[PDB]
Amino acid sequence: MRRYEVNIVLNPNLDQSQLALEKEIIQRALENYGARVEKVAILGLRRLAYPIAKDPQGYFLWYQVEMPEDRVNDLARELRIRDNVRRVMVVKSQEPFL
Repeated sequence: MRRYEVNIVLNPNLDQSQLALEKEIIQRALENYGARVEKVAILGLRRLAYPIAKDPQGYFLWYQVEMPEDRVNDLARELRIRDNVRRVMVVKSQEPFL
């Protein structure tokens, strides 16, 4: 088990209903890949470093989790498979929230 920060960017054109579905799917994936979710943050809309899928903006989600390092890649791949997921970036926690 290692602590990571999971950064997810979603299609900025989703309605709160579709948004919720994606979050629920993300939650299931985290649990399925052995992650313990310690903190979740809904950051919202931000302008991307560069447009993805013709969209200059993205809806940001953040999670601090503890999970097996041998499952992180698989998790990221699982999340990226979603058509509405624009980007997935997992980084090792450097300054974890208590």
